[PDB]
Amino acid sequence: PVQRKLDPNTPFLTGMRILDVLFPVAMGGTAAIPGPFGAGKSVTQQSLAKWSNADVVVYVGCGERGNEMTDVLVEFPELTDPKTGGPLMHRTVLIANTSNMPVAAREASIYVGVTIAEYFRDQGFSVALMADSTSRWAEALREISSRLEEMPAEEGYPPYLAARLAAFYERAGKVITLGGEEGAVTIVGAVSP
Amino acid sequence: MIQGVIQKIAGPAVIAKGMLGARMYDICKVGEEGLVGEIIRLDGDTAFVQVYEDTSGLKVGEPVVSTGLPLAVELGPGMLNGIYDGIQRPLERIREKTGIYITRGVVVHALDREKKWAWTPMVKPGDEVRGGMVLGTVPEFGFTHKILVPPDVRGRVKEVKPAGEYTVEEPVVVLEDGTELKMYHTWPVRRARPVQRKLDPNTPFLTGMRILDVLFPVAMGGTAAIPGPFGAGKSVTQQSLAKWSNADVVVYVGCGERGNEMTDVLVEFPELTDPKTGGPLMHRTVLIANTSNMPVAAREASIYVGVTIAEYFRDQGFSVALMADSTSRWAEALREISSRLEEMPAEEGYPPYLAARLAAFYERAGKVITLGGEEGAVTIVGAVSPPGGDMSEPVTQSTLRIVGAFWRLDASLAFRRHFPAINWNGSYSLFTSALDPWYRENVAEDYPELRDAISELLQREAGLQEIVQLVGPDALQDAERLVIEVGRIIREDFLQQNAYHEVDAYCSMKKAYGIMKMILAFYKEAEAAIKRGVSIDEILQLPVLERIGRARYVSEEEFPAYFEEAMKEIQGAFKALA
Amino acid sequence: TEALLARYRERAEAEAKAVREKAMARLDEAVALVLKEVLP
Amino acid sequence: DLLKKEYTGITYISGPLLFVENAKDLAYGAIVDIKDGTGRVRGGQVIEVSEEYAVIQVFEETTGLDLATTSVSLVEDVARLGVSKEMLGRRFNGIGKPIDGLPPITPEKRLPITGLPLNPVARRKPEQFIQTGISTIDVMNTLVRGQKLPIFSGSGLPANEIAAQIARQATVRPDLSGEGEKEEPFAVVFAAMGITQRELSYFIQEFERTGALSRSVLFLNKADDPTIERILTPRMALTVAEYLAFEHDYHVLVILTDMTNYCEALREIGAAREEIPGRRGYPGYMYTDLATIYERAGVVEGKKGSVTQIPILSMPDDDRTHPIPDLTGYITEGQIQLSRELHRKGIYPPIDPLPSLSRLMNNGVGKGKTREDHKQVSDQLYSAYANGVDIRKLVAIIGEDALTENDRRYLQFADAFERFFINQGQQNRSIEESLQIAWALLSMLPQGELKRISKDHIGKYYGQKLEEIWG
Amino acid sequence: KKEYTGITYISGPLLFVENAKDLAYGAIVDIKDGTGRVRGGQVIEVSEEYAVIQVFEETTGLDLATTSVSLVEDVARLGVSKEMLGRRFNGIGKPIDGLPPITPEKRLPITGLPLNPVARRKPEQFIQTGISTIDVMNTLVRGQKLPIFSGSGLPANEIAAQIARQATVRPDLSGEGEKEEPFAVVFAAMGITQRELSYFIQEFERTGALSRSVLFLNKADDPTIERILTPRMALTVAEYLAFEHDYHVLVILTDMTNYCEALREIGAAREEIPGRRGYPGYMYTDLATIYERAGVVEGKKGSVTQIPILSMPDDDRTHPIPDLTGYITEGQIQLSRELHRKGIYPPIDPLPSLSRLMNNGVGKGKTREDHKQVSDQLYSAYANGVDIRKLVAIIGEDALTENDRRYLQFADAFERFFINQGQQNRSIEESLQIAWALLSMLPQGELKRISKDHIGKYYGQKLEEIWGAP
Amino acid sequence: ESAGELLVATARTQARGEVLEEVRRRVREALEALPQKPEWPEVVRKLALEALEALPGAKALVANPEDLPHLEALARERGVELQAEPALRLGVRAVGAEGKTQVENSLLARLDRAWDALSSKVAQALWG
Amino acid sequence: IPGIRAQIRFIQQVLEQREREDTFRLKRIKGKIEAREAEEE
Ligand SMILES: Nc1ncnc2c1ncn2[C@@H]1O[C@H](COP(=O)(O)OP(=O)(O)OP(=O)(O)O)[C@@H](O)[C@H]1O
Ligand SMILES: Nc1ncnc2c1ncn2[C@@H]1O[C@H](COP(=O)(O)OP(=O)(O)O)[C@@H](O)[C@H]1O
Ligand SMILES: [Mg+2]
Repeated sequence: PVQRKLDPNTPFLTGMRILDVLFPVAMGGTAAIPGPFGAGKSVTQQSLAKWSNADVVVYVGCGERGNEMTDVLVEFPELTDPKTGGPLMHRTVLIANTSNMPVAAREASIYVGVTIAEYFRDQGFSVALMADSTSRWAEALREISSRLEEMPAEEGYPPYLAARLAAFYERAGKVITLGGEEGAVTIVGAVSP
Repeated sequence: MIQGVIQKIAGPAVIAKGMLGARMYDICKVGEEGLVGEIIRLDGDTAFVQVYEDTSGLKVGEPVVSTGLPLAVELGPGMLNGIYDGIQRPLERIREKTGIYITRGVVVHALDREKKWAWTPMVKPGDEVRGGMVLGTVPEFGFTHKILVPPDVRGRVKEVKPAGEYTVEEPVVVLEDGTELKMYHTWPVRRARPVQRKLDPNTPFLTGMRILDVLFPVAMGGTAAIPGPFGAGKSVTQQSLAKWSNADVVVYVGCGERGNEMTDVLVEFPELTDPKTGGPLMHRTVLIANTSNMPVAAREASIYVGVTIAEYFRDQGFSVALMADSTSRWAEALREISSRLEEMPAEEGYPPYLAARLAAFYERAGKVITLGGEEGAVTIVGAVSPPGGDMSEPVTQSTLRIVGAFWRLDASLAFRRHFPAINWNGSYSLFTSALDPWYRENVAEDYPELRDAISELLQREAGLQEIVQLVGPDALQDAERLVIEVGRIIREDFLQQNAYHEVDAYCSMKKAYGIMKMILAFYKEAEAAIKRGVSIDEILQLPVLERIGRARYVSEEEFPAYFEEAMKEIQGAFKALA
Repeated sequence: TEALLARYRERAEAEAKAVREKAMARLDEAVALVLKEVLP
Repeated sequence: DLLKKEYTGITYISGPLLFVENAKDLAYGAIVDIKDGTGRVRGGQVIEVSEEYAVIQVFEETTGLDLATTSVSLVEDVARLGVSKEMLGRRFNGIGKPIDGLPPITPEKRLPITGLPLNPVARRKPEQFIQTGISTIDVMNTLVRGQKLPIFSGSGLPANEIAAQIARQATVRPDLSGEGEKEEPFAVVFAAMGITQRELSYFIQEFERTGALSRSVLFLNKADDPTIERILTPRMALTVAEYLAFEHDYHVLVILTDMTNYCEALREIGAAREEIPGRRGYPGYMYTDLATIYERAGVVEGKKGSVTQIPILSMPDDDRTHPIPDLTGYITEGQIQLSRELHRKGIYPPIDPLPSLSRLMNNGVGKGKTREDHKQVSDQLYSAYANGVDIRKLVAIIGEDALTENDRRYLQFADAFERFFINQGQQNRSIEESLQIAWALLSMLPQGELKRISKDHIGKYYGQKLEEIWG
Repeated sequence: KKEYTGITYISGPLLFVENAKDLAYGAIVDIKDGTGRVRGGQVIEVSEEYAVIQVFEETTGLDLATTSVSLVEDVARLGVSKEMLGRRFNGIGKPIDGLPPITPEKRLPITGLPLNPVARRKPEQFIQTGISTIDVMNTLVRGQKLPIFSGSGLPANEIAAQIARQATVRPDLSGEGEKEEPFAVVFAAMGITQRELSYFIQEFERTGALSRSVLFLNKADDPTIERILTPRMALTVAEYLAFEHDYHVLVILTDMTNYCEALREIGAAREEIPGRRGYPGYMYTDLATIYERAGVVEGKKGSVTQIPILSMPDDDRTHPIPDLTGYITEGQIQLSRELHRKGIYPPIDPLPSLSRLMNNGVGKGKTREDHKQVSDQLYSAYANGVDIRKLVAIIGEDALTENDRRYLQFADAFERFFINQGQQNRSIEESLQIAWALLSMLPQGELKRISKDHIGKYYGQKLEEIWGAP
Repeated sequence: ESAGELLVATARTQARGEVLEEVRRRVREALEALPQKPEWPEVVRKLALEALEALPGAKALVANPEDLPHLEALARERGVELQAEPALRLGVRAVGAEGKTQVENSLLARLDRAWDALSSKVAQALWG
Repeated sequence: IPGIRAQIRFIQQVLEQREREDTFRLKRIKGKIEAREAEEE
């Protein structure tokens, strides 16, 4: 719960000129990014982590390959936080899931991440949440629906896919916490068709 | 025996109660008429029986008796030059006992019990014998039918009959243990007959068709599948293989197809001649017939009966060819019985075990060392009938994963009456590399190179057709036009073959080699000519093109002289211009 | 060359004899061990 | 045999089905009579019998039935029809009862309507060439006596006219083949399933005009009649046809108006029984059920009669891959396929020869049967027409002016073929006239293009022009 | 020991047995009939009233009066050892080469525990397969999952055998390295025919490659449950060797299409509603549990590498099997029907192929410092060559510029020499030499993606360096 | 070059297999002499106790005619019926109460069940 | 190009519709089997 949700009046400054100028995102807004190979998506995401004005960063990897998860788990313990010069890892939380991990974990990973982000927001900070490959999460949702013998819609997806996506994405926003302070959660979701 | 009563009747399915102690896949007699059935499910005190005959008129409460044995065939002398139904009943004797129609409950023997055979023993008393050994010889239509020990019998010979004439029921050889060995024995159709060792295939199966024998060869022990929509030409191709192949024995299985085709075979084959022996063609053929309006459940049994007979003849030391007229009918019969069982379907309603059944059926082919120390082979060519010509159908997709050669038929070629109508782009063969030494020794030393050149020309023509569909033939350069025209010449004068012509119906390997040689020589000369500025539009009207086109119809023995004349003309027609 | 094959066959049969000689000593020890272990 | 037993105890009525419980004396496939409170009697057949209950399909509507007063009685253990030689010239409804007001016929025999399979050893080669008077059939898709040659049609296409014309003009040619010159006319057995008043009136008027009603047996099941009766009509018609052919040496021509309605009724029963569907909801045993009908034609050794079948069916969306046309083509011995494109252009009959086929053609043509150039001429026509259609495709892209002379020749050949060979109207062409027209058309192409024809025939027949026939 | 005789139902592949609540779910059992023949089966469902057993093979002779069922093992396990190298097994670990059974050092459940994500390390060393189009352009790195996409008539078995015969590690290029690092090959074949089985046996035995290999061979007429089990047993052996004896193992799974079909049949036999296009809904998870068993572990010297091989059902990359395999693996190698019909072996098409971990396994200290630039230049030049080859059919060669003619000749020579290597075994240095000889056909300065230092060091060598013995 | 290595490996492995099969034959022929030993009644008592403790609520005990005299006391003590069965040898059988389940405690079954477990120890003792 | 793309989307819709119908039928028959087993045994 929160007291009240505020309007998107202030910016989420990512530090990249194209993003901060031509396609800005407000603090408490939502953004999406496709994941073509060789386009340097991971570099942009770690730049968002390093340079944006978010106090805390939450990274969610829901269904990534084993070696990609290895790469992301090895790279972050090496990055340095520009604001202090100490390790960037001292202000991040990592949720990691590979493809061969149980389906329930892969389905609940994004909810766990957004709940932790909401907690840190309720403490009065500004949190950046980055969900990598929500397509894999959708695949897990489809598998769970298949195990329950439900009539599919469109390309085999359960008919309530959009409702779940909205329920995940609508938790972002700048609010007046129950303590009277201000906090925000910004969500960047990678989608890989 | 186990005896029960009918509890429920619905079409070809009967549920019998009081049948505790029966075993799966056992033969049962249903009703007072004694219709043959087979147990496919046991549930407590009941049994589920699929009846191999029509069940109209049966009533609840009639007796059901289990014989305690699975479906089996009698293997021995007397099967050649014969026709059988799905469960091995001679159709001639049914036609004698019954009128022109087929009725229920007719009991006849698969092997004639009255005929006398000239027995010539080969074992002597006091010899140890083993399953698969030869006991004697019986002449049959120019063959030497060899009496075999059943595959799982051991002992030592006590006494043997003297040479003479006996029926198949005579106990010619008696072992020490007192078991009597007759001229025949029975074998369960669902069990593959054992062999000593499988062997690699290194000898071609000569089908008589240029395209199949050259571009997509099949080895002696291999398997091939020929799918296509209705009207494509499966049956004509299979009958051509039956007429012209070099196999010693042919077993033809008409599973669920038209009866007029079986009649055509029965009427024509006595008048034709065996390619190698010179005697009547029908003397080397066995027909198993189960037409469309015959009972559904016998479709599955017909395939097993055919393959078991083929395996037996292989065990005798022959090379056998087995043609299945349609396996999609077997799949449909399985689907119907599964619907009766009220099972969970898979894909287009087929039972989940369809692919396993197909793999088990197709894996019985191969060249083997028989248990008797001989060498034999079975070659399986199976036709497929996809619904609507849709090659994504589960039966076709299952067949792709196990066959060695794939002969795909095209509806567009059949519409324009271009036969055999093989889709070259969609076909393949996996025996091409293994047969190269045989071709080098028996056809020509450079035959593989010519075949590969022809394949490359066809590939280039297929590549250019994509552009031709866009800008038309006239927009191309001259070399591309030459490639297109040579491709058309190959399509019309080499790949095409008339199954009803008196000479074109059969084509030897050397004739095909000669035709390929002539075409390649002409293409080389034309390319050299257009290199030096000769117009392509003038090349197309050269006088030798018609001779190349009509070289198909030359007789087999006139061909070498025609080939010499045509090669000299090929040299002259471009040397004279210079 | 087939001399290498002959040498390999010689060393293989020598190894077979050596391992058989190794077994022969403790054959009875192994038999007693299994006979003890199988019984309750 | 002569006593009447009634089974009360009906526990279920819904759609075309009806369950009766204490009846285990009903044989599988028996025929029953269902009587309600008002005394009306309806027919039915047992499609499943058990110790618990029996399942009965009702041949009429179920209006007015109830579970308190209805009773079921046995008629016969096996469905049979009373056939007689004196039923030529009569009319019956879908279940064999007279509708022409005349007294019921006295049966010589009672034959089961499902029939029996013919022994392939007892069969015979179909060989007699039948001259239909239609060029696209006589020359390219020859019909022989004893064949099953269906017609594939559409919603507005005139398949009924073609069937009536074939029945009117069909004749054998004893003089060509040298057979015993006999002029016995065909006997026509006509079965209609779900036919409308317009089509039925057309057929009746045509038969009256040709005076063939005295040699015809009619089984009429109209479109407002009960649907489930259609499961029986083809069986009764073919039972009568087989009896006449193989016991009185008639040459019978059987016409089945629309197998699509038959498949609709079959699907209704299949869906009511929760059967496992094939493609598009049709039952899995439809192949077997159709084969039990189509396979009843042919000729038998040692007998003079014959049965020939001309089923008519409408491809639902003009889609040749629909299950009904697909299975029919997999069973029968060819097909005559109609073209909507030819119909729109004013061509009659609009038979497209490329998708058509005749499997038994090679038996009934050639030297000593029609003429020694028949088969080669047919093949040459096929190849030339295919090339013409291909060039038609090409000019739609590259324009007509860019064609060569050879392509223009083939294009003109295709146009002339469509406008003179296919389009004949309502006229009866002999086989010689059709062959003459075919040679006239083939003379357009250069003599060296005729690769499929031997040089003797080309020398003998090529050259004569089309204007000498018209113009 | 303990037997159950309360059979109440036999139908299809299933049978029901009463009073069997001591059988654990997923156990393996023996089924014996009146004649004394014993069959195999697996428990797929347990209840207080009865247990359901899916029988291996066939239920031909079974009855409800003489059949009995007894337990074999609660969990399907395999006994592993280092003596397995040089042995052939039937897909459930039963030897098929006539040699005595192995003596296990331990028995492990064939279904594998997941690797802890924090325990993995980054793949950084390559494997030399001896095939130029793979080593140079689609490099295979230790710990990678790189499948092969093939068609109906394409010779994927020959490629698999050649890779198994020629693959090796190259320590001498990695600084000084260690001269001794064990290498082994684990070969798994699912649903193969007799012809392919004989071919594989001959190929593995005629060259001595069997002495470092373990073969799990499952025939097409074998039971489907054995087919489901085979890859898991192969991966169990691979993991054991790699992570307890510091081996470098390479796993080859011969056909995943057969595995998918077997999985579909098994699912349908248990009355499960299928997902997209008739395949099980959980197919992605199953394929992931198979594929994700490869990788390199921090603190360990061993590795596991996988080359799955699968035939595209209708050359359709949209099909669920290739589509789901693409999500989990790092790139693909795709064969070409055109190259095969043109007479080129191995028919690997460089343009659609891709290796997603190539950048980490090449460079300085591994392979050679010019590797990445050379591969990029080869890719671009071949694309240009095929485009111009298409255009010349319309406009003719005389209408082309000099560069276009040179590109066309380069593409032809590339296809004839770089790809069509036959049964030749090429080291990385030989492949790079051939690549530079081909690049020298192009004029210097058109080599945009190669630095000037490498061009000065290597450019200008003539094709007769390899043409002397191509 | 590799054919010789394969020959050596095959010879060594087949020699080891021969040694283990000889050990198995020896233990098989050793086990079958126990009924002659005076310790046999204690062995059959232990086997019957193991079988009945392995089959809770067991109905009856089934044994060989020549071995049931050593098991008369236990059946009455345990409150179950004992039967005679010549086919069962050097072991005991207990039939469950329902009649569907049963257990076996023959020594040969135990030997073939534990041979795979003891093979490693056999190899270690012989050549380790 | 737009025409062929429209045809492709149309055919995809037809195939997906047929697949959905088949799933519905399988669901119904499984429900009937389960009901029969759990109610009448
Ligand atoms: N913002 C950037 N600044 C500098 N170099 C960049 C930047 N983005 C990308 N690059 C370069 O381009 C390469 C992109 O390819 P690479 O595969 O390495 O990317 P990635 O970030 O791992 O992402 P992806 O997994 O989508 O390929 C980077 O390795 C780097 O060399
Ligand atoms: N190779 C051929 N040569 C000549 N005619 C053929 C050939 N193949 C098919 N035909 C004609 O096409 C018709 C097609 O039927 P059929 O050959 O049995 O194919 P399918 O079994 O697919 O129907 C046959 O009657 C046949 O006369
Ligand atoms: Mg056919």
